[PDB]
Amino acid sequence: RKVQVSYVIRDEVEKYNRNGVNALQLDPALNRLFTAGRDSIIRIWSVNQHKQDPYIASMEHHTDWVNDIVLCCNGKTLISASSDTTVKVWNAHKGFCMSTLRTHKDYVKALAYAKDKELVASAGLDRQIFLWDVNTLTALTASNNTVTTSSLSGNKDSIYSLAMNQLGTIIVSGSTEKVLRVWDPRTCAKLMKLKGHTDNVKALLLNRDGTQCLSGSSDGTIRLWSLGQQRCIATYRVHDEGVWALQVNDAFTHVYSGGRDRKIYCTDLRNPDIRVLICEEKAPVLKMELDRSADPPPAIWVATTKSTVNKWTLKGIHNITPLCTQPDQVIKGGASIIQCHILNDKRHILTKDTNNNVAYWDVLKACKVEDLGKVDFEDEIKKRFKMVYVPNWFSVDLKTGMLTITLDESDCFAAWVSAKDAGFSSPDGSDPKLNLGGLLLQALLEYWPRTHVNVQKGNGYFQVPPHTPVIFGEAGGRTLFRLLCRDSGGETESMLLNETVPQWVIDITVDKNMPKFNKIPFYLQPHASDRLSASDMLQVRKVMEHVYEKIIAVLAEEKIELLCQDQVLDPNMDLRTVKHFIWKSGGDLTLHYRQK
Amino acid sequence: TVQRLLKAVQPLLKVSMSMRDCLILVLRKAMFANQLDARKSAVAGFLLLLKNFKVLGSLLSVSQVHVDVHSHYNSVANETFCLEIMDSLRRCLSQQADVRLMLYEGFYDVLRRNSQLANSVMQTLLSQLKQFYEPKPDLLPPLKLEACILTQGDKISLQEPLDYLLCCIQHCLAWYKNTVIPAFYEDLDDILESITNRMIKSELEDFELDKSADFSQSTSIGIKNNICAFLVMGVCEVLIEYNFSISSFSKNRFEDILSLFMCYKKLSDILNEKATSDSLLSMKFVSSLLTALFRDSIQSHQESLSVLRSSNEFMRYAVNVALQKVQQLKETGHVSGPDGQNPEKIFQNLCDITRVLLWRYTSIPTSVGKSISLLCLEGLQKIFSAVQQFYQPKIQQFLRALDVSVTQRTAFQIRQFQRSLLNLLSSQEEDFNSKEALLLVTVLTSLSKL
Repeated sequence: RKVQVSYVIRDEVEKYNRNGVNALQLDPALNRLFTAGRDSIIRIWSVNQHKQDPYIASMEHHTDWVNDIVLCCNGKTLISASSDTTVKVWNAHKGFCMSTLRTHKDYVKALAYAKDKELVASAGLDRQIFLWDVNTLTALTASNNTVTTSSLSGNKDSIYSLAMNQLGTIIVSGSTEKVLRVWDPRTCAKLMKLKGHTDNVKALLLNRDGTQCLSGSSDGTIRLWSLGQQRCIATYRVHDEGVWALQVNDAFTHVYSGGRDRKIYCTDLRNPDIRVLICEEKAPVLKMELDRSADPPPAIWVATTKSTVNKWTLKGIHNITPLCTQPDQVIKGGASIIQCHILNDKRHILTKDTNNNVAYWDVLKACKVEDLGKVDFEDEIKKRFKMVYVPNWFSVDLKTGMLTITLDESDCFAAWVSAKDAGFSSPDGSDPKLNLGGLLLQALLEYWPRTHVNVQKGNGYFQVPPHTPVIFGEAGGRTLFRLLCRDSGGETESMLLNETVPQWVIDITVDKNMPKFNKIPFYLQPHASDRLSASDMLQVRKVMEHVYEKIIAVLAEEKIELLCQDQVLDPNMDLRTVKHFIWKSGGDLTLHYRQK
Repeated sequence: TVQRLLKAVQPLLKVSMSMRDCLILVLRKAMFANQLDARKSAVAGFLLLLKNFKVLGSLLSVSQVHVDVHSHYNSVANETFCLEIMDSLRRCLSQQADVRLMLYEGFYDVLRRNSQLANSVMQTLLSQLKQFYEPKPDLLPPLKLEACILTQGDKISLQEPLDYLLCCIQHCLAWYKNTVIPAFYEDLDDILESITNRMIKSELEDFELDKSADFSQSTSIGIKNNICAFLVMGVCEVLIEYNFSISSFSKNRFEDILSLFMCYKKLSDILNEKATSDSLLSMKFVSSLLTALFRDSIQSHQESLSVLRSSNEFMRYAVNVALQKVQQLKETGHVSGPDGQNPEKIFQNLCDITRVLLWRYTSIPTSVGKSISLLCLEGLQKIFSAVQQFYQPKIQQFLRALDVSVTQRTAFQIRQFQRSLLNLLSSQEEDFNSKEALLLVTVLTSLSKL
């Protein structure tokens, strides 16, 4: 395929989540809470009510939404599943990625864990379910890199949820087929299929010996299943909208439910009418993880689409109104950037975030310029207007909640501008022509030794911040290699770059080759009072002097006025912008010339 | 063809990681294959793969999938990888003579380009050489004559090219001592010195080759006795090259080298008339011998260098070796010895060879087998054509290096040859030396092409 380069404009440390949180895991031996951020970063928090700043560290390697996490091997290892189609294995104590599994071919949606076999399995939207012995994965090294798989078949559609029991003898999958499909993980033989539910199932739980199952569904019902009888023995319709998250106590007798309608209930399975409104959250509840230090659980952690994470206290079960009104602890979140406008100079960007704060950024220097506060966004757009046209040369996406800039071979080199119109002075008194994408490419790879020529480091006009992440991926999906700008001098990074950097980047960054120019054909005719062509950056003045000569500086400008579509042209305006902003007809641009 | 193909494809090998590991796996499988002539190509692959890359190597059933492990590379692991892949070559030194040849030729570049393996390559060479060199107070043929020859099926061939081995350890020790210092390398040069000081004292009957015993090209003992002369010939050449540079400038080393050349020349006279090979002098040493022998006139050297200058045959030998190197360059773009495949080093050395041969011919045509001056002029004739054929973009630099545009320089050179041609044509015939005039006309053609 075709390889794109991208990078994220951001600060070196994002202590707080910049987006919602998809999943949670609680380590009881160290009092550490893991959050799987939709902003692609996993963060570790301390739940000691002592410390005022619970943040400990970020583990950044993922490129997209982190959909599930499972703490394995008595808390040493966490495994995560992401929408970039990979599963990664991390050392949870030191916070670095050890291995990346790439056998999946689409978004990985759900992870499962069987403590008694120390077995995990992964499943996603690609309809595959792979089973992995965690100790085989941890035994992996750079020489012994071979891993072998075992997978289950039968699944006809995209998987959205998945649960295993503690003994690791039953595995159940949930999908848009609405039926939950069950296998024996020990033999991979397909077992019975229990049909009855009528919608997607995003939440699944099994009792310890895989004899009962709870399913939570977007149809709003909770259903309890006996696997020994293969039938539903109770159905609970306690929500108004889809149920997205389920938890259960150790005794398997009270179910905690939450979902799109923001309300969280505790319902007794033996006697439904005894039910407790636990709280109403501020945003749809996505996942919950009980602290299980003591039998009647003391608290429940709640993840939503918002960046804040609330701990709610549980006074007890014995006793319309919510039991609790304010969270007991609060881990603060940050704002997401939700709206973006590229200005006409094709160099600066205006943003709006979820807090209605407005900021101004410098794409070329990869940094923020000024906070503009809560001014009106569209009035700020209209106030910062300049009549200039520059061809599109990048694209922006907000999927991670940060500004991500993408460069593609098709248009990366399309934008030549003059040094004078840029913020780059003319220390020798003249301003030659710079290609923006080529300068950016040279700045991103400034620390790559192969671009250094016999000493120059970079391009001589600007640096990017050293911590900017630079990502090389294939268009449509598979990330190939990700590093930080400052790390390029390493021997491992340089080897992988040499193996991964596409020839179309090498052309600019290594050989120092100029990209192709672009010319504009145009007409000149006496309707103001011959078919020519020139550079798209040529100033009207140059055409005026041309005309002055062919029909014989200061005098030329004084005497000849140039016109287009009967509008008087600004002599400093270039042909490109005129064509974009004034030519409203079809076929080639037509200019009329006159003598005054 | 495997050597040429791998040399051609190595630019892709330089910038890749999957390809190098695939080639490493293929070569490793080829080494363990019991089919012979496969190892003959496996070692040829390994020398190229190892003498150009400082770090190499990485960082199946259907039911298995490769995964990426993000371990940053361990330098000690890679050094152990290199040490093992070189130990394999160390125990590959029990094969036929061609594998030994290419191994001896590649070890110098392996030492030069990967400095970490310095203290193991020399423990290979020094531990191999002692199979033949016989250390004692006095046993007159200090190198074992017959230990490198084999007798099976009455098809006598040599297995250990002792001359090439000694040349390789000579260059390795020179590079070790001269450059990369900032007691094995203290013992090795003492071994070399005890080879010289008991090889110049050989009666040449203690090699049992005193008189023209058999020397035939058809019989049984004859072919072996012929082959057992090129070994001592190459050993004498390489020992000349070393004993030039063991000490800077003293008369004792020069008595040594002159007497050893006499023992070379006696053998060459005996062997030549009855019925050859190339010489073993390194190209840079040939230049540094010619320049230091003709041009330089510092008074400190003169006492010692008068001994080496008084041997008329030595002059002819030196210029003949330089001419041989020029001829080898003319046929193919590589000279024999080290830096043979590096073109810029050959060009830089050839510049100095031209600069000194031009002086020798032009400065002293007093009264002019063949004389030295004719040999010099023939060298000029070969070397101008070599320059025009191969070093085409560097003609301007070549003419800048002799002692304005190219045409004035070339006009000056043509005038220089022109006056001598007139001088030797002005004589009445009486058997005028037409060879010099004929090849002068050839030089004028090859120069007026410019």
